Amino acid sequence: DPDRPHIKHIYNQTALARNLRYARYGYFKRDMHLLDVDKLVRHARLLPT
Amino acid sequence: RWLARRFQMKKHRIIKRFRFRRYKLA
Amino acid sequence: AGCRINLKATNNPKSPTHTVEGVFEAVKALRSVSEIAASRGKVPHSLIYNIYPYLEEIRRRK
Amino acid sequence: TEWKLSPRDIVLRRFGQHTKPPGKAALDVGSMRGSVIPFGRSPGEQL
Amino acid sequence: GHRLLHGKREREGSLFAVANDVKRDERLLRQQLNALLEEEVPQTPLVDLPGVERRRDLPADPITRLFFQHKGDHALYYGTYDKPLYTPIYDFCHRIREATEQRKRFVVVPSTIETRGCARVMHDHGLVAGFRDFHNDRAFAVELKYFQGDSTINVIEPCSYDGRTEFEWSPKMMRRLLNTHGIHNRLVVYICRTADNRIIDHIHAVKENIGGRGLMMVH
Amino acid sequence: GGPGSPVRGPGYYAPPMEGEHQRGYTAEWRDLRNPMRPPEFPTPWERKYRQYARGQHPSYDMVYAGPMPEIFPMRRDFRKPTRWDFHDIEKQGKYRTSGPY
Amino acid sequence: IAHWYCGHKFRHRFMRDKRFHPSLQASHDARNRFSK
Amino acid sequence: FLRMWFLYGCCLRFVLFVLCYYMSPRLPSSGNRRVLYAVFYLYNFVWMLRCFFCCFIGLVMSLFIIEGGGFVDLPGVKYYTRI
Amino acid sequence: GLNGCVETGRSRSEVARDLGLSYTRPLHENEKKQLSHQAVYYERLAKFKMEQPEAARAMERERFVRKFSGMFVKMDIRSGAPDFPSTYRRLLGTKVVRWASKRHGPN
Amino acid sequence: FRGADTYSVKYCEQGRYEYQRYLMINRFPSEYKKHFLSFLSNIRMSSGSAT
Amino acid sequence: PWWNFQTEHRQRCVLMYGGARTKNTHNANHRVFIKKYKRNAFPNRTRHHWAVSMTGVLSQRPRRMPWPYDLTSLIFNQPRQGSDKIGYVVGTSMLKTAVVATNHMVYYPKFNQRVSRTKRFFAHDEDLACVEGDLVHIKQCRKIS
Amino acid sequence: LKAGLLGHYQQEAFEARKRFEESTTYPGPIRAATPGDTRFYSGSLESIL
RNA sequence: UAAAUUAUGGUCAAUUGUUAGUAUUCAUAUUAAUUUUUUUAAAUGUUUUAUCAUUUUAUAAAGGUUUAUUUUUGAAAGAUUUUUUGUAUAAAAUUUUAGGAAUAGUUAAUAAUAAUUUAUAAUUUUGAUUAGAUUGUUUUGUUAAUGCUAUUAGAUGGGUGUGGAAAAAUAAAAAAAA
RNA sequence: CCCACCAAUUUUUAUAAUAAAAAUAACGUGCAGUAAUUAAUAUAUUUAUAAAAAUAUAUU
Ligand SMILES: [Mg+2]
Ligand SMILES: [Mg+2]
Ligand SMILES: [Mg+2]
Ligand SMILES: [Mg+2]
Ligand SMILES: [Mg+2]
Repeated sequence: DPDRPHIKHIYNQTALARNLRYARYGYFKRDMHLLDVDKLVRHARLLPT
Repeated sequence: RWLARRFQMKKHRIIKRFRFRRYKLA
Repeated sequence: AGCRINLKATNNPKSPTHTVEGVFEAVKALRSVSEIAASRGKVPHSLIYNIYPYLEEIRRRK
Repeated sequence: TEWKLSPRDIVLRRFGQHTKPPGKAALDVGSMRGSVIPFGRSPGEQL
Repeated sequence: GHRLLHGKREREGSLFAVANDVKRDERLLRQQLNALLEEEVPQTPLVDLPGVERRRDLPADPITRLFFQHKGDHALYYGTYDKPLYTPIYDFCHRIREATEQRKRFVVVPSTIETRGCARVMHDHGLVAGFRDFHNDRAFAVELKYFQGDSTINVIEPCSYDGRTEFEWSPKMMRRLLNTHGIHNRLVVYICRTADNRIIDHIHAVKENIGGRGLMMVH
Repeated sequence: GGPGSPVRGPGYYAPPMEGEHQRGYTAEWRDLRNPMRPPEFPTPWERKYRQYARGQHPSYDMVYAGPMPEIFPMRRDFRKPTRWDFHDIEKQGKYRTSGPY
Repeated sequence: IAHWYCGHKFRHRFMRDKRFHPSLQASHDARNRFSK
Repeated sequence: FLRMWFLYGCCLRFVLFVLCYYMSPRLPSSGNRRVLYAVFYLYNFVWMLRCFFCCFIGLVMSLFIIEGGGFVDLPGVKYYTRI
Repeated sequence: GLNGCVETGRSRSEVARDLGLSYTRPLHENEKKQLSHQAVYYERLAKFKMEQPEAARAMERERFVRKFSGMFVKMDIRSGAPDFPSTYRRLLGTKVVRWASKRHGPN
Repeated sequence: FRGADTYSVKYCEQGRYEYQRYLMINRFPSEYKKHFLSFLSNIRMSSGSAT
Repeated sequence: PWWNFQTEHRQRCVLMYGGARTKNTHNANHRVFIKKYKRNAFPNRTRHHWAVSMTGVLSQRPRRMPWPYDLTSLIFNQPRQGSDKIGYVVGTSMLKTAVVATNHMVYYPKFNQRVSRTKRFFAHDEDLACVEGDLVHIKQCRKIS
Repeated sequence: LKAGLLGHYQQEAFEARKRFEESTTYPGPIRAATPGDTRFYSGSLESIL
């Protein structure tokens, strides 16, 4: 949960575990039905207008 | 050349086998 | 002299014509000490001999 | 006047910044068959 | 009240006249400003010979001192040639080789300490006819030497063959360079900068029993 | 070599050094193999042996009085077990054979 | 190169030596690209 | 060095006969070359291989000694019985 | 107070202490709690020992008994090694199972 | 092999202890204290029967 | 003749133990690897063993060795190797403790180059003066923790 | 730390020391304080005796 | 755009065989090694004592260790006596695996030996922990080679708390109190 | 000169009801390069006992 993370340093820049690319709006479009719009606005990359 | 043509043929065969497997699963 | 031949890069390494052509090209590309000294403006003997007066030959004429 | 900047967005690369990373230049190291000696293995070459 | 002068540009007091740009060339502007500061009342002008700012910087050679004049601050920003990813010695060797393969008379090369030292060593050994604008602190022209058609310089190779690896030469290495392939080698010249910012060749290095960081070889 | 070894740098070529390390590696460190002069003494114990620090021996008229080299069949190793040889430690071991011959 | 070391072909040994290269970029690439 | 896989570094191998049959050599060579099936146990594991039977047909042999070969005529076998 | 004394080996903290200076960065609440709770715990322990004699005596006797009966009371090389699991990592697993890791710090 | 070789005359003409370069061997202050105390104790050792 | 350091080392070996280890160890012996697991099911989550592995610390090819000639040797006169160091504070989470990351030099003779590796140390500050980002000079001492 | 900048840092340190001496100077002698004791000594730990 | 200055009034070369040291055969190796026609030799009772006792007789169990293991010391030496006599242990660098990820009797502080406390603790993608392999630091082989390829420095928690020091229950050429 | 299946043995990884690759002079099916019968190639999609193509772009 980005607002209340149970771990420190959610993102990382390793070679095989990069998760920053997996935080853009395209991946959340799949679960947009269950999506929290405020969480999407505050925590997402390359959001459209 | 013919090496690349055989590579493409093997890839196409693998793809059609996978799609056949999917149809069998259906 | 010592000669080293490498024909791995060639399509057919087992080529006697390649061997002889390479050796002759290496020989052709060789300059003699007389030619080198003439081009540089130096005495040929003051290029391969360890005599202390030859030290003046590698300085600039002043 | 105003600076409405966000360090969190800058570090998290929001809006999709791009840096154009180097390619084969960093990766290539040459042949390591022998040791690195001055002037290379074949100093000078005539074609 | 203390303002830190960070960088060689700020230490040398670059005007930064170009708006919002610090890496722009300024030597031409400074030279023209010095020309303006010159006086056309007996007002003797200054000759075009390359000068030094301090009287103590005049060469110790009495003949060479005739070619240098003591100019207070107009001696700076000397030269006409401008600066022409890789080491300066690598660039110098590449330029010399690719111009002697084109049978040109002059090659403009960047004038660094090691570059001008190597040029002087090659001139001493007779591989270069002469120099133009040698006192310039940015670039200078090497005059190539030709005899009966073919060039005097046959092979010129920097020590950093890949342009990214430096080598330190011990006195044993210098003596091996002298007696390379079992013969006394005054033919092929290896040039190294000593620990005293002095550029010499392997003959002098083995004569005075020192070494240095190698720069290039030429024969 | 680090502990228990007096070798301080590679014999011929090394990665670039800075300051006093470069000065020592290029000029100041001892160099046994130098034939012109031995490693110099610290000042002022060097000016008084200026004339003795040149070359090895002044003769240059030496007549070799030892056994002749065996050209054929040119044996490679001579590890003879001895009984009264006190230089066996120096004799054992690989050594480069490069001389006048 | 001993044949028992690092597989059977020369490229395996070359890549294994490359993963110990002094340059960080080359070492990282040599140890991550095949796992990718 | 993928050859001599079943030698396990030793210059020779100690095997036991199980079967014997014939195989055609690679084209354009034609014939019926005799090859024998061999079994051996190394470090509590049984291994089965096929080796060319060039030994003379004399005594009734049950074990064989296997060395390396090199003849590229038979696809699949590279081990030869010592004479 | 930013420099140590090379002659005596004193650190910058010792130099500042001798000169009467004070180089202490602004402490956060957790750091203040760390520096302040020592006295509180000491007072609590002393009060407990002076207020409940039988319980404190029983606890001290049990602690002394376990300390005295411990298998490795002797102060040999193995006991004097600062990092037993790291130094004697050959014993881990096969003989000693107390530590599941041979490395805990930056050594 | 090396049947007859000679060395520089300086080796046999050198004086004693003329090759020792002055090197500064720095130590910890605690090591300095320990060594000074040990040397003082050895110097002050009494000449009873064995010293 | 001038004898290399190998001769002196052999002399020390002969003094300590009767004679020196000159037995012609058979370096040509065929080393073999007999697999015991599945094709990809090696019992480890980090590294998988599938051939003869190199052994030894200083016998690893390519060679890596310490390189004493660096900034620390240029600045300080170390009584012992690694006695004095210079680094940057990279953490003050522990009370009265400052974590310092320092640099040393590793030499690769095959490639003829040196690299700066990083090591972390638990330096001690008594009066809590160190702040993260401070360029500090640290020295060896007794065992504190 | 990079060792190639040692000469530049030495030059800057010399300039800073010279500026300090020229401007701040020395405002009178300061009485020498008796040095204390250092907890951090080299070697193994010593006995309490 | 400095313009051809003029007793050309000294030519007579070089070699005398003398030196500042990694030098390259594409391999068939007058390179190293294992492999065919079956290589031998030395042993096992330590001793002393005040007599069912006491005194003197201390790393080759080999295991499977890559941020690792490093140490003689209160005995002896040893002297016409202290009064024990007597600072041994700790650091830095270097550390394996085709298909790479989390680790944990945990870090620091402490009026706390034998921690009822405090902390936003420690390890690690600069490659950790677990698992596999392997006795760590110029010793072997080979080459023109800062390359490649070897190596028993034989080293450590429950068996007796004795002893200055456990290493103490196979051996390993060793003189142990006239 | 010359492609894929089928047939025919068999070999490795694997022992999971797995799965996959590969070696193979004469079969039966479909038609596959060599300026070559058709601008070529690539990606993606679709049909037929699973060969051949079709469809839609990108590149030259
Ligand atoms: Mg093998
Ligand atoms: Mg293990
Ligand atoms: Mg270590
Ligand atoms: Mg005693
Ligand atoms: Mg590791």
